[PDB]
Amino acid sequence: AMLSFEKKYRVRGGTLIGGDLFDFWFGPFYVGFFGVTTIFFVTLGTLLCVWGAAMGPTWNLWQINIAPPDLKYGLGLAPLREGGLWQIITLCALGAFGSWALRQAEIARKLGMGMHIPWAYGGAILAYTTLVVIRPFLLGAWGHGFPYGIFSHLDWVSNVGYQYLHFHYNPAHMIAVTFFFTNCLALAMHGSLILSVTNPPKGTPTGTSEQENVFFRDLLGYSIGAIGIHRLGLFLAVGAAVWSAICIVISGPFWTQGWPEWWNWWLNLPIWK
Amino acid sequence: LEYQNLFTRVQVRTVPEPGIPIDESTGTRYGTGTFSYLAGKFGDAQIGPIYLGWAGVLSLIFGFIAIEIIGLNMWASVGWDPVEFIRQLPWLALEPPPPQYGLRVPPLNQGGWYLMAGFFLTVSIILWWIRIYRRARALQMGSHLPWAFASAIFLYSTFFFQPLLVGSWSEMVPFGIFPHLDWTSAFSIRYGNLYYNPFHALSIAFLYGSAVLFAMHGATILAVARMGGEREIEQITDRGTAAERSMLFWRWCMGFNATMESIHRWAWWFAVLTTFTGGIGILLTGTVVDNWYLWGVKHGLVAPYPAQNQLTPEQQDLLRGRYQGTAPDSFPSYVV
Amino acid sequence: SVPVNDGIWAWYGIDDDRPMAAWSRFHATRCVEQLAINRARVGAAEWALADVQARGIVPCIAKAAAHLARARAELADWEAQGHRLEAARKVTPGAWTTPVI
Amino acid sequence: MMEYIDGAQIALYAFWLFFFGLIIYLRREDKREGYPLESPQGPRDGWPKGAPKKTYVHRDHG
Amino acid sequence: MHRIWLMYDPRRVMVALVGFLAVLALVIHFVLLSSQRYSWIENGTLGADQAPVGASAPAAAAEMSPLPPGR
Amino acid sequence: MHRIWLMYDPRRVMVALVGFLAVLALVIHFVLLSSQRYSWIENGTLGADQAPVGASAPAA
Amino acid sequence: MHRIWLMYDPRRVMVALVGFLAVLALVIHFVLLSSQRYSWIENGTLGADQAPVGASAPAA
Amino acid sequence: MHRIWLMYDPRRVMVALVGFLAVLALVIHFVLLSSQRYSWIENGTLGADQAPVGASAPAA
Amino acid sequence: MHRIWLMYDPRRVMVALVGFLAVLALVIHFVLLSSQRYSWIENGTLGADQAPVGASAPAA
Amino acid sequence: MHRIWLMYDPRRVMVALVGFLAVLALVIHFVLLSSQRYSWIENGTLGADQAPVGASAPAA
Amino acid sequence: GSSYQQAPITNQRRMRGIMIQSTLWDMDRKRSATRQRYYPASTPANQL
Amino acid sequence: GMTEEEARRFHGYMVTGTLGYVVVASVAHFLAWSWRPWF
Amino acid sequence: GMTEEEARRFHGYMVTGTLGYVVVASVAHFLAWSWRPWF
Amino acid sequence: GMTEEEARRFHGYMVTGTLGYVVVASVAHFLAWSWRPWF
Amino acid sequence: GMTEEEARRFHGYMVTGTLGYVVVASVAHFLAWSWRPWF
Amino acid sequence: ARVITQGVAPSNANRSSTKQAEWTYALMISQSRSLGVNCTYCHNTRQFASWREAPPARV
Ligand SMILES: CCCCCCCCCCCCCC(=O)OC[C@H](COP(=O)(O)OCC(O)COP(=O)(O)OC[C@@H](COC(=O)CCCCCCCCCCCCC)OC(=O)CCCCCCCCCCCCC)OC(=O)CCCCCCCCCCCCC
Ligand SMILES: CCCCCCCCCCCCCC(=O)OC[C@H](COP(=O)(O)OCC(O)COP(=O)(O)OC[C@@H](COC(=O)CCCCCCCCCCCCC)OC(=O)CCCCCCCCCCCCC)OC(=O)CCCCCCCCCCCCC
Ligand code: BCL
Ligand SMILES: CC[C@H]1c2cc3[nH]c4c(c3C)C(=O)[C@H](C(=O)OC)c4c3nc(cc4[nH]c(cc(n2)[C@@H]1C)c(C(C)=O)c4C)[C@@H](C)[C@@H]3CCC(=O)OC/C=C(\C)CCC[C@H](C)CCC[C@H](C)CCCC(C)C
Ligand SMILES: *[C@H]1O[C@H](CO)[C@@H](O[C@@H]2O[C@@H](C)[C@H](O)[C@@H](O)[C@H]2O)[C@H](O)[C@@H]1O[C@H]1O[C@H](C(=O)O)[C@@H](O[C@H]2O[C@H](CO)[C@@H](O)[C@H](O)[C@H]2NC(C)=O)[C@H](OC(C)=O)[C@H]1OC(C)=O
Ligand SMILES: COC(C)(C)C/C=C/C(C)=C/C=C/C(C=O)=C/C=C/C(C)=C/C=C/C=C(C)/C=C/C=C(\C)CC/C=C(C)/C=C/C=C(\C)C(=O)O
Ligand SMILES: COC(C)(C)C/C=C/C(C)=C/C=C/C(C=O)=C/C=C/C(C)=C/C=C/C=C(C)/C=C/C=C(\C)CC/C=C(C)/C=C/C=C(\C)C(=O)O
Ligand SMILES: COC(C)(C)C/C=C/C(C)=C/C=C/C(C=O)=C/C=C/C(C)=C/C=C/C=C(C)/C=C/C=C(\C)CC/C=C(C)/C=C/C=C(\C)C(=O)O
Ligand SMILES: COC(C)(C)C/C=C/C(C)=C/C=C/C(C)=C/C=C/C(C)=C/C=C\C=C(C)\C=C\C=C(C)\C=C\C=C(C)\C=C\CC(C)(C)OC
Ligand SMILES: CCCCCCCCCCCCO[C@@H]1O[C@H](CO)[C@@H](O[C@H]2O[C@H](CO)[C@@H](O)[C@H](O)[C@H]2O)[C@H](O)[C@H]1O
Ligand SMILES: CCCCCCCCCCCCO[C@@H]1O[C@H](CO)[C@@H](O[C@H]2O[C@H](CO)[C@@H](O)[C@H](O)[C@H]2O)[C@H](O)[C@H]1O
Ligand SMILES: CCCCCCCCCCCCO[C@@H]1O[C@H](CO)[C@@H](O[C@H]2O[C@H](CO)[C@@H](O)[C@H](O)[C@H]2O)[C@H](O)[C@H]1O
Ligand SMILES: [Fe+3]
Repeated sequence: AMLSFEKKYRVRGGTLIGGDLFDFWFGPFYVGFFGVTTIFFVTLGTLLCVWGAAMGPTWNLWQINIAPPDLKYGLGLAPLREGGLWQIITLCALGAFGSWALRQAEIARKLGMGMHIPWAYGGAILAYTTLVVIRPFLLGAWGHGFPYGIFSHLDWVSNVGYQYLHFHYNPAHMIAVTFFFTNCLALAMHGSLILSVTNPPKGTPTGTSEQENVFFRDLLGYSIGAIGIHRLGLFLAVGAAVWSAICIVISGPFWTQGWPEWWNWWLNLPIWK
Repeated sequence: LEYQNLFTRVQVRTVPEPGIPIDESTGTRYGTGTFSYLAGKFGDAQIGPIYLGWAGVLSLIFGFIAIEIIGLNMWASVGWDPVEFIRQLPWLALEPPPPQYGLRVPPLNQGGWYLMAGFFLTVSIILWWIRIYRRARALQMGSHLPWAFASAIFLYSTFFFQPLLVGSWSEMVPFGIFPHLDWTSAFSIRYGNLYYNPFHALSIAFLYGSAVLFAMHGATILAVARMGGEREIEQITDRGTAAERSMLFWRWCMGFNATMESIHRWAWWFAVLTTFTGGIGILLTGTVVDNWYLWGVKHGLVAPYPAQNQLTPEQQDLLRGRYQGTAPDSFPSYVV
Repeated sequence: SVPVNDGIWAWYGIDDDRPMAAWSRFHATRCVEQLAINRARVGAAEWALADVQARGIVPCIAKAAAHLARARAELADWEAQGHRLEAARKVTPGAWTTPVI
Repeated sequence: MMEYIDGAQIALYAFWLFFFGLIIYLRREDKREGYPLESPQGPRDGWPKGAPKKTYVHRDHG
Repeated sequence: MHRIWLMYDPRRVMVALVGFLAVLALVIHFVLLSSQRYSWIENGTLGADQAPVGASAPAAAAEMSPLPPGR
Repeated sequence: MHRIWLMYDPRRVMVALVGFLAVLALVIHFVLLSSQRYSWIENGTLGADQAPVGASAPAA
Repeated sequence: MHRIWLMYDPRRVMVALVGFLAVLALVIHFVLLSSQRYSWIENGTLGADQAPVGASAPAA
Repeated sequence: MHRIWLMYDPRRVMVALVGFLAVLALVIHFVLLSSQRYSWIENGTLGADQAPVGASAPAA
Repeated sequence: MHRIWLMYDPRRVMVALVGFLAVLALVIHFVLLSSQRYSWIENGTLGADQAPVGASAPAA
Repeated sequence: MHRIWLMYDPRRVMVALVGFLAVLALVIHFVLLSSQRYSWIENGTLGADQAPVGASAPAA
Repeated sequence: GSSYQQAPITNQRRMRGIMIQSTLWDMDRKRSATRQRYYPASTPANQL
Repeated sequence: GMTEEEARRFHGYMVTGTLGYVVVASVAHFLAWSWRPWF
Repeated sequence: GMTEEEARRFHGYMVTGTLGYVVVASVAHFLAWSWRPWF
Repeated sequence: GMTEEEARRFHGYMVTGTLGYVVVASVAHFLAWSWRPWF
Repeated sequence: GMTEEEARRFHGYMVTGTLGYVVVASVAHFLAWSWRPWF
Repeated sequence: ARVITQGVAPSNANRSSTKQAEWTYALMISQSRSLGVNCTYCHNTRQFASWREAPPARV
């Protein structure tokens, strides 16, 4: 099925790889070559996750836990029942996420859109790749990755934080948190403003960009304007993921002590040492 | 190399700066518009006049006194040393009352200033809500913004009501940059790991989803801004190809889409539910559940790991400690 | 602030719009580029004035006349640079065979 | 005296019923444009059925 | 002196004044209520010769304890 | 004195006054209910000679 | 010297002046109230002979 | 010398000066108040010979 | 040498100069105030032989 | 040589140079000040034989 | 404790933050900042 | 906005409302005082 | 804006109300002082 | 804005206001001095 | 901005105001040095 | 030094303050630094209270 205006947009062309070969739709979905590789990796990864659940102690969704190998295996593939399965699933994940971003690029090219969406998603892929590839590689063992399990990965997050005694004191983490919180505030204001001009109280005329601009300017003192708020929301949301990648990659590979004692440089500035 | 719409090379300026359109009574616009070249390169250029009214003026007076009490207590805590006030600033705190007072008024140095600063801050936040609500009505807009702000205030108020429900002001959040993070960590320790609080988990999902949505929506509108997609009100009232292409991108990508209007409803709810589910999770903590990991064991959240140690029965009696009591109020000699 | 045309490179002292009486290849290149642009900019400004006079909208006629005068003043500034570089080009041995202006 | 049922669990299912209600409402709002769908078997509505297309009152003059 | 009301709008000055006076009044009552000598809600019935004097020490009470019992 | 209602719209002032009185009353009740002497929901039936009194000067 | 009011708008100067004095008065009262010698709400009734001084007891 | 006031608007300079002197004066007072020797609110009634002095020669 | 003021706006230079000297002066004073030897507010009355000296080589 | 001042603006290069020297000089002073050997504000009065020296090679 | 004995004023911390001994004071050993950690000695004038 | 006679009519009710409120509050305070005096 | 006549009228009430308020506060301090002197 | 004879009139009030304030503060200090000297 | 006469006039006040302030600060330091010398 | 409840619901048995958890946290940072180790040397930080999930070094 198609939207009432959709058919004239369903042209050939805009692919990166494969040409006409996969240039077709399946229901709502665009396929393409990277659609085919997406489904391959998604399917292989998901079934290996189900296999991980089957050989683990429970089918309880919250408790399934496919763990990485012991650190002793270093950068090798471990035995599959001893964490090698987590490694194969990680390759499927990297393939699925990369295929998704390239399929987004093919869709955007077909619609004559800018490449903003694929690159914005690249921010999230960077954080995932930091957690399971880059940081474990810098530490010299794949066993530093997080386990695949809805709550067991939260146990990993807890323990990694307390490896540095007081992870709130990590300076890149403070920035990352500030971006996440500021993003959520900005999203609530942008949503509210557009809705409040487009859905005014009954019997009021539809609002305008001028009213939105005036109100916003009483909130922050300055006008952000229409393109400015979308630049800001993109800067905040993607910057949050980039600073997250920074805050975790410096924890271990570069800083090994507790995070509170990193702040010793501030106490010893020569003006007040 | 293709123009990315991230930066504007050519701004234009109007010799007059726009004013406020209507309803000037019980309050008036302060200042007058001016232009910022830097703000005009990030986004729109006019730094404006501003509105307060009665509620806004009172909000600032209450909020100034709150901040003044916080800062003066911080500065008193380093003995008025202005070098240490800057050097140590993020470690400084205005700290809640001692626990044995419960809900009684505490001594002034021992949290009496804290409760006073917290009271004026709370009133200031409510008056600022009233300001925003009145201003939305005066511009003839929907009340979507004050209800979004009410959700944040709801979470904030749980840092009053949960200490009230457990019965002691000592459980309140200290005013201080690192101190309130010390409180945040210690709260999760006391109540047995907040990761297993399911309303905390929901709040995180909505916090992450807010970043997902603003990344997706921000990128989507910039990808069609070459076609006027950023003129969203016009695209909502008079759908152009920019709206059609952004609907088709997401439909062809993930199999379903929003509209140019309704994407802003998704945005609004994901932001609002972050702080609303958060507040509920706080209010349940210490009142209904006292150890969230054990609640997770009961309800089946906790993944099993092989035992790292095993206690003998006499170690189970030896290795129980005491709950923490009062600090020693004397300096013992050991001479006999 | 940075000048429009050398921009970021003005922080490092590259500044080819400055009034130059010696022969300099970099300033000559810049002046040939900026003359062509400013001649076209004057041509546009007087087309704009003619259009607004046809519409008869007095405050717009006033501004279009002010803009044209400003555009002429900027063109004269570049023609002054062109001539003083032309004088130097004739005598400095390494200089271009083609005139600057 | 119910051992398994506790207030945190009761609250959580209260939220789930609201949340699944909210997703339905948002998916109704998402269909005010482009629906009903074209198909070789005639029009299709998806589920839930969409809310009707809005008409917007313009500012009378200015 | 009445020309001060030409220079400032009384309708705005009256709001700022009521704000200042309310915050000042509330500050002083909360300050006194936190003092030993003037915590009148608990000790107002004491005669002037047996209200506390000199209780200026910063840690009049223990900083660290459990919460009061749940009963 | 009535001319204050020409300067200030009474439909605003009435709402502001009602709100102020509501919050003030709620604060004072809450302060009293938290106190030892006036926690009337638990100790209201005590006679005045039995109600708590806060300490004293330790004047020997 | 009144020509300073031609140079500066008195309407802004009085707001700045009153704002400055209020904050300065508040700071000084808070500094004194934080001190041992001048915490007047607890120790105001002490005579000057028995008010605190910032020195240790004699004979070291 | 007065032509310096043709280079700069004295309305901007005189505000900048008052701002500088006000903050500088506050800083100096609080630097003194927080010292031992000049903690005049607690110890101002001490005579100059009684007032504290920082530690001196390093050895017995 | 006065041709330098044709090359630069002297009012821009004076602003940049005066701001530089102000910051530099403050930085030096706070460095010294934080030192042991030159903590003059606490120990300025000590004679030059009594004032602190940083640790030497051991030369044991 | 001098034709370099046709290729570059003198007015502009001088600001870049003067800013660079200011930054370089301050960095070198602060690196020395935080050493042991050259913490001259504390130990500047020590003779050259008496000033600290970093730990030597001799070892078991 | 059955009752509270107030400490000497020179043993009372100015900073009421609970973790500051670990998060700051174990790394900060500036002399003036150290001296500010406790209230100074304070004596009735007729006892000097 | 109100006229002056419209304002002066409103003022009569406002004073009466205020007096009524203060009277009720006075009786409440006197009940409270007789139950448990604060001085 | 106001006329000077209007400003003079307002100033009369403003000064009177201010001094009236200060007089009421002076009595409240007389009562407080006789209850529990602070010097 | 201000006229010469508007500024001069304003200056008179500012002087007597400042002096009146400084007088009250001086009484306030000498009263505080008699109660508890700081030097 | 200013005329040369206005700059001339303002400069007389500014120099006198500055040196007056410095004279008052000189007496303040004289008083402070008499109370508690810093060298 | 204990502050964690050994049950799901709140009870009279544990009335520890969050300030007391801050105090134990201060103490534990001191112990961690004294050994040059982090919290996971003696705890599984999903439950600081747990002995079974913790290494034997906690004993
Ligand atoms: C954690 C907190 C935050 C968590 C945040 C999570 C947010 C999730 C929001 C998005 C969820 C809805 C996605 C969606 O609408 O897809 C379109 C599809 C079809 O409707 P249509 O698009 O309007 O019309 C097209 C269709 O009628 C004809 O199309 P066509 O002929 O071309 O293609 C064939 C058909 C076949 O139909 C299907 O295959 C539908 C299968 C849907 C399974 C997934 C449901 C997930 C529900 C999640 C909410 C919750 C369920 C409990 O159409 C298609 O092929 C459409 C393919 C759509 C693929 C969508 C995949 C989305 C997967 C999301 C997984 C999320 C996991 C969290 O819709 C549906 O089938 C019905 C969805 C109804 C809304 C969910 C409401 C649930 C309320 C509770 C149960 C109510 C019971 C009465
Ligand atoms: C539990 C945590 C609580 C914790 C406590 C949390 C409290 C939070 C309360 C937040 C309430 C927000 C409501 C709101 O914003 O409404 C919009 C309106 C501004 O809009 P406006 O357009 O400018 O308003 C003026 C007017 O044009 C409005 O006309 P409208 O046609 O829209 O109607 C709105 C009115 C309806 O009118 C009335 O209610 C007045 C009727 C008077 C009748 C008098 C009796 C005469 C006849 C006799 C028979 C009469 C027979 C009846 O209604 C409203 O919307 C406001 C209703 C009152 C709000 C009270 C707020 C306090 C609630 C306390 C709740 C405590 C808990 C139970 O502004 C307000 O209402 C202001 C609210 C009051 C704020 C006062 C300032 C607070 C200062 C605190 C200082 C405390 C220390 C001293
Ligand atoms: C060791 C630390 C604990 C922990 C302890 C807590 C605690 C404790 C809390 C949270 C809460 C939250 N945590 Mg958690 N959290 C941990 C790990 C995480 C991780 C992670 C990757 O590990 C993430 C992503 C999160 C994420 C989140 C958020 C979803 C949530 C806060 C929502 C919000 O918007 O707050 C920010 C928004 C606000 C605070 C609202 C403020 C609004 C007011 C009106 C603003 C007033 C400003 C005023 C006008 C001016 C002030 C002036 C100054 C006073 C001077 N936590 C671990 C397990 N977390 C909160 C929650 O809801 O829990 C259920 C909470 O209270
Ligand atoms: C939906 C959840 C998210 C959210 C939403 C949200 N927050 C909001 C809003 C919304 C929708 C607002 O509309 C509101 C706002 O105003 O936004 C600009 C606000 C707000 N969110 C804020 C902060 C904030 N939000 C946060 C979080 C979030 N907010 C969530 C992520 C956080 C975090 C993460 O911790 C913070 C810190 C504020 C910026 C703002 C509310 C401002 C407010 O209430 O201010 C009250 C006033 C004061 C504190 C006093 C300031 C005094 C100044 C020093 C000036 C003094 C001047 C003078 C001396 C006195 C006056 C004299 C008179 C004579 C004039
Ligand atoms: C000083 O006194 C305090 C308050 O008692 C002691 O701290 C106690 O012990 C800590 C475990 C706890 O943190 C704290 O809450 C408090 O309970 C502190 O250790 C010092 O103790 C010595 O003085 C005690 C005292 O209070 O006088 C004394 O206690 C004993 O004597 C008193 C008076 O006769 C009597 O009331 C107590 O019951 C009695 N307590 C006990 C346990 O016997 C301590 O003596 C002993 C044996 O504990 C003193 O401790 C030492 C080593 O000298
Ligand atoms: C920390 O300190 C702590 C512990 C907190 C201690 C300190 C506390 C402190 C500092 C307290 C301060 C209290 C205070 C200070 O001012 C308190 C001031 C209170 C006041 C002013 C109360 C006034 C009440 C007035 C009322 C109720 C009026 C009602 C009017 C009515 C019903 C009539 C409405 C009109 C009608 C019907 C006519 C319509 C006609 C129309 C339209 C027409 O005719 O057109
Ligand atoms: C702990 O101690 C630390 C803090 C560490 C120690 C350090 C302290 C420091 C650094 C202190 C510095 C203090 C300071 C520095 O200068 C203080 C300076 C104070 C000054 C100058 C005060 C001036 C007050 C003036 C007043 C009140 C004027 C009132 C005027 C009135 C009422 C009249 C208004 C006009 C009218 C009515 C006419 C309208 C006519 C019109 C319109 C017409 O005619 O048109
Ligand atoms: C750690 O170290 C630590 C401890 C911090 C220590 C280190 C401290 C350091 C580094 C200090 C540095 C201090 C310093 C410089 O740097 C200090 C420099 C100070 C200076 C320059 C002060 C100048 C004051 C000038 C004043 C007050 C002027 C008053 C003018 C008046 C009254 C008249 C106004 C005009 C009128 C009336 C005419 C209008 C007529 C008009 C319009 C007409 O006629 O038209
Ligand atoms: C001279 O002026 C100076 C220099 C001092 C001005 C400078 C000031 C500075 C530098 C201030 C710095 C402030 C900082 C850094 C503040 C940091 C604040 C942070 C990070 C706060 C974080 C969280 C705080 C929270 C969540 C607090 C919540 C408190 C609440 C909800 C309290 C409510 C209290 C109530 C309602 C009290 C009611 C009164 C009673 C109970 C008695 O009656 C009802
Ligand atoms: C107590 C108050 C605490 C308030 C804390 C406030 C902290 C504010 C810190 C702001 C830091 C900004 O720092 C800036 O971050 C952005 C994040 O996108 C980085 O930018 C980075 O991400 C963007 C995407 O967004 C990429 O396109 C870019 O290539 C990359 O460098 C900038 O390189 C860095 O300069
Ligand atoms: C009146 C509000 C303040 C009450 C304060 C407590 C009682 C003390 C004041 C008792 C006298 C009544 O208050 C007195 O009212 C008269 C008018 O009636 C005011 O008179 C004011 O307005 C009138 C017109 O109405 C003007 O002509 C007059 O020049 C002006 O001063 C006085 O300024 C005030 O002093
Ligand atoms: C508290 C710190 C600040 C205190 C500042 C005051 C210090 C005390 C000495 C003031 C002495 C005034 O002495 C002198 O006054 C006259 C008054 O016309 C000023 O005279 C100035 O104004 C007059 C008239 O407007 C002009 O004609 C003249 O050209 C100009 O110099 C002088 O510039 C000043 O030198
Ligand atoms: Fe948008």
